[PDB]
This record gives sequence, structure tokens and C-alpha cells, in this order.
Amino acid sequence: SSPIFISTENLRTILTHQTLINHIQSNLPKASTFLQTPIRQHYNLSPSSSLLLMPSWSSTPSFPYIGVKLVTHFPENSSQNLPGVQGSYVLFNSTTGQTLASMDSTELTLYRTSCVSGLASKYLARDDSEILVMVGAGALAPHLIKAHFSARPIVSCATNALVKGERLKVHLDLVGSMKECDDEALKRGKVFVDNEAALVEAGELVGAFERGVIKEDEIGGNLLELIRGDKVGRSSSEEITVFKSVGSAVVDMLAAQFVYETYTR
Amino acid sequence: QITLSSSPIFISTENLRTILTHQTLINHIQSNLPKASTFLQTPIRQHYNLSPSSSLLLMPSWSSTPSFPYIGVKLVTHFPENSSQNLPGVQGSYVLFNSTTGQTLASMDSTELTLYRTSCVSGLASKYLARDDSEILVMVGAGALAPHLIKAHFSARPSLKKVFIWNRTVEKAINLAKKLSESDEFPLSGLSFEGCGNLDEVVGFGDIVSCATNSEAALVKGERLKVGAHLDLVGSFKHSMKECDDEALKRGKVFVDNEAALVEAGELVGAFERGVIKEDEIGGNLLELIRGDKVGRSSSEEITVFKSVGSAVVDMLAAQFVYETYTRT
Repeated sequence: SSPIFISTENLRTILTHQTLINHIQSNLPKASTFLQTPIRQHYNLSPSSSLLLMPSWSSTPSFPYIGVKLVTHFPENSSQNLPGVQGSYVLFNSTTGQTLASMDSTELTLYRTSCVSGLASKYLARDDSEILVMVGAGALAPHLIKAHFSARPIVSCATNALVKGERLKVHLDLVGSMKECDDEALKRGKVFVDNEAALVEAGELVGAFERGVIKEDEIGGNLLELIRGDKVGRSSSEEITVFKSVGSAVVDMLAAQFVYETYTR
Repeated sequence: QITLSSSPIFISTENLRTILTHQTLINHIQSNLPKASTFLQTPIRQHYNLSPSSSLLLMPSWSSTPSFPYIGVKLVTHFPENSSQNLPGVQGSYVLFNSTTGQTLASMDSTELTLYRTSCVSGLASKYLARDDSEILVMVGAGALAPHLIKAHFSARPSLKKVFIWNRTVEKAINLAKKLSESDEFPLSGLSFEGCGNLDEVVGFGDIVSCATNSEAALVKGERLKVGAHLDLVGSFKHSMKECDDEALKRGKVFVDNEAALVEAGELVGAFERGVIKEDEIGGNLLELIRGDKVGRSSSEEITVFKSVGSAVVDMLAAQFVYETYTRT
């Protein structure tokens, strides 16, 4: 009857990066087919504040969920120990319309992006363990450690610090807008993204497109094509791979669904 | 004053019921409507056709004025064919945020919150429009809104002594009257309740006539209104049948809960479109009566009419009241 409040500790209890990685991996094709995702709604609430509404839904009974992410951006909060990005994700039953569950948007985002990048390591990191680099010690760091270790039982950039392509050992995992890689960390090899939107949102990508170092033909594919195998992952030995993630409503929905479903057994 | 939280708080419907009373919410609306209306920013709603038979609405509002530091988003789903499965068609959640820092503060059921907000807007309106010697309330409709509206009008007018509850299926009215008579609730003991099946016989009894309806059989015909009656036309989301005829608006002075009623109330729009009333002659909105810019009941013989749709500002007032009361325990 009632919707269920999933606090942050509930999220940490029920979720594991391994199982969420596998869930995303096995359901991203069908979910990307069936989920509807309108453009986001953005409102600033004051010269320094903003609200974002991100709905999504599938009304095919094979995936019966409506989701709405509500996000506040208060950047100046960072000048006072306050977090800039906050919010809640609300899940509804798409057959009856009942509110099913609500959970903290930023924690779910941590899990979502960390396991997306872990699944990307599944296709693009070479089979090498205990060799992990992490740039920054933000809240994303333990999440990304656990995800990458689940994938590869590589250097992940989640805090922002600029890494340069001349240093890198002969996989770079960029989390999404401040400089993260030099112009030609994309020189070395094949650059992959989580979805089409990255091609217009990642500052480094379209910035490298400005100066003409790479064309859009030269992008090696997105996470869906790699999962499916339509575009090949790592092919060489000491090859170059990078994966730039910006996020998508579809992965947010997959994660919210997994939380709610495995919480209710 | 007390317990704050850096987590959002889930206020259940049962929590809503033990937290709110109709009188306290009436007073909170009365004393904070002018403020909130001045400061709240409400852009156009967002509507999404989810399916040939279902839709999603998002209504955000915010005030970045620290004397009223809240952001609110009402998320509402409409699944009309749910009535075929004996399920509710209008569901959703209200999410409240701190507008100074941006943190999520509380979430609550939008449908229950709407019952409380709608009923208490009508009751507050009664304090300005119903005669203070009102003794008889006629409730047209025995649905979910009816007990709320009875309690709100009684808190508005404690001189009330008899309630007549009409419903097309009279047994629903008799059952509700029986339950309210045995209720034991304190804003309900100095009252008698009676169910009836013939609307035309009892409309003339009402010093207050409150209508929460959506059918042709529930039409309140203006000719049968008693002199000095106050007629409370309660609108609900996705309910579009006329609650009264043109004569009821012709006989009385018409007030609205806010300006949107003048374009959303089917009754008003048809009245305007046929010449029975004239828009500039509307008595005023609830904000104007509260702040004293327009007077309400002018005579003890006058017919008053109060038409309400809803407003984000009162949604926000109710959600704010629930949150702040929860934190003040």
C-alpha cells in the first residue's frame, strides 16, 4: 500500500557493486529499448541555486516503473561543509500509479556511476588485478574501488588533478565539468562513453572536438554497444582504453528498480 | 523549535492523520497565506502522457525568501481506469526541501495531504462567508472528502448542530452518518448526523451546503438554496461535472480560492460564457478576504458561493505545516 523510504544505510545494506553491475549488464539493452526519458526540467531558485526534475517511465508491463529524480544544486553550499548536490529518487508502479519507494538521489548516483564504470572495466580493462589507480579521495572512491575489483578480480578519475596522456602505462575511467585529461589522453587509443549524451556533455570530449584532434567517427562506441559486443572492447595487449561516463536516466531507473525489488525480496 | 534532521522524513498517511487537525491547519493557512502567496514562485506544471490511459504531473514551486524557505514538488499520477480494479486513480507524493541549503526535508502522500488542504480551505472560507449563526450543514456527497469537510466547517462554525448527508446511493450516506455519530471524535460530539437520498428535499435546510461531487444527480439547483445560505463548491483533480446550476451563481456573490478557478471551474466558465455572471463582479479570492482587501458576507440574507480548485501555495502551506509540526514534537 504505502511507499517505502529507503534511507542511505538501507541502500548500503541491500546493494552490492557486484550484483548491481550484473543487473545493469543484463538489463541495459531491454531497458534502453523500453524506457522513455523526456528532456530534464531545470529551474534556478536563486542566483546561486537550482532544481532539476528528471522523469522516466516504461508502461510496457515487462518493466513496470515510473521514476522521478529530484536534484537540488546549491554550489555555494560547498563553502560551508554543505553538499552541493542533493535530492531524492521516487519510484512509482507504472501499472497502477502507486508510489512504491523513495530514496536519496545522491547515494544512488554514487552507486550508479561507480558500477557503470566497473561494468565498463569489465569490457575494457585488461585482465590485471591489484593494479588500480584512483585520482582523488571523494565519496566515489570506495565505491569505484569495489566496482573495479568486482570487474577485475587502470586509473579512475572521480575527484576534480588533471591527468595527462604522456604518463599513462601502455585503462582510464573518467567520471562525470572540470578538466580531467589533457587534450590527447584521447590521442593514444579508443575512447568510449556510457551513452550518446556524453558526446555533447563531457567538456573534454567536445573540447577535443573543437581543436580537431579527433572526429566523431573515431569514438569507439558506447556502453550499450560494448555490452552487446557490436563495438569491440580492448583488442590489443598494452592497449589504450578510456571510458567517460556522464550518466543517464536509464541506469538511474535500473538501480532504483534493483534496490526496490531486492528490498521486497 | 526542536528536532531537526539532515535526512528526509517520511510522513505516512496515518502519520498525517495523527499530526494534523482541521482547526490547526485552518489557522495556519489563515495566518500564512498572505506571506506564502507573495513569496512563492510557481512555474507552469509539467504533464506527461505515460500511456493511452495514464499520465504524470509534476508541480514545483519555490520561495528563495528566507522568511518562507521552502521548495516543493508535487508528483501526481492519474490512472482513471484504476476504478475498474477498485483502486484509487489519483495518487502521488509531495516532496519538501529546505530552500536555503537545498536539502530534502520530508515526503508525504499527496492525496491525503490534498484531502486535508481542500477541506481546510473550504472551512477557512466559511469563517468569512458563512453566517455565524449557521446551524445546519448539508453535505452533498458521502465520499472521502465528506468527513473532512464536515470537521472543517464545524471548526469554522461551532454553532452548527445538524448535518444532513446526501448521496445517490443513500446507504453510503446512512453508513457515514452512523459512523460519524458513533465516532467519539471531539470535533464531532455536539452534532447529529443523518443520511438522506433526496437532494432537493434537503438543500433548503442548509445554512452551509458543501458539495464534493461528480455526477448529474448531485446538481445543486440554485432555486432551492435557503436565504442566507453559504454554498461551498469543492473542486477535485480530474472531476469535471457541474456541482451547481447557473441560478446558484446568479443568486449569490461568488468567491474563489484563487484566480485559476475562474478558468478551471466548469461552472464559472459556462456562467461567464452565457452572461449570467461577469468576472469583475466576483466577490474576490480567499487571499483578498484574509488580508481585508475585499469583504465577505455582507448580509445575513445574502447567498455566498465559494468555488475552489486548488493551488500550489496551499499545497506548500500544508506540507510546511506537517513538516514543522513533526519537528516540533
